[PDB]
Amino acid sequence: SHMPEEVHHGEEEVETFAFQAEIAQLMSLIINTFYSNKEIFLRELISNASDALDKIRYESLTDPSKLDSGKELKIDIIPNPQERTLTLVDTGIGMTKADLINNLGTIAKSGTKAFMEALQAGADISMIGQFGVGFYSAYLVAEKVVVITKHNDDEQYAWESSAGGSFTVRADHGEPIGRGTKVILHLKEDQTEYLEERRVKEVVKKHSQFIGYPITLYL
Repeated sequence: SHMPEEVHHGEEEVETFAFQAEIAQLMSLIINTFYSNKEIFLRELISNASDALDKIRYESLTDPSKLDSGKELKIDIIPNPQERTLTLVDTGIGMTKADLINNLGTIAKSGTKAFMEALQAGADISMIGQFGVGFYSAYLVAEKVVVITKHNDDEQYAWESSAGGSFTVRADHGEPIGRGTKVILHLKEDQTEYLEERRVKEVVKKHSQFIGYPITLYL
């Protein structure tokens, strides 16, 4: 029966951070190059998911309660030709909001300057994993990457960038993943090749056959 007036909204519902110099410098190169062997994105993203699973396994051996949110350690590949998106879900340790921002937005600067300098010495984009910046190879076939993430010491937040030199961080109000990292790739229009059931099967068998975690394809 009274009149409401929101004096203060609180925390910003979308925080626009800016990549480091080298990081945004590489993301543009990865988008612009005409690299044919661009299937490594699935090797690097899966490999990075395996690293998140090793972490949640490590800390669980001294604390089983860290698996109260998720018992199984899996890697899911979810194609979606409708929204032209290929989702990659791993039930790893995930990231905190502070960790999510920093990992993808700052510390990549180290191996990024090294990877580009290596490219000046005749290195291949295939060798991007050796630098730990293998995540950004996902822009070989994507024009937009969205990362959903949940941790056992924070809430669920979303990471979004189209390599404009900046990325946005917002509290993800949607499907609860429980724990881990959910990398939603918005594929380029000419890269729906990796959205076909058959195509995904070979890349997993050709590259990431060293993974010690079950790779399920929901196609």
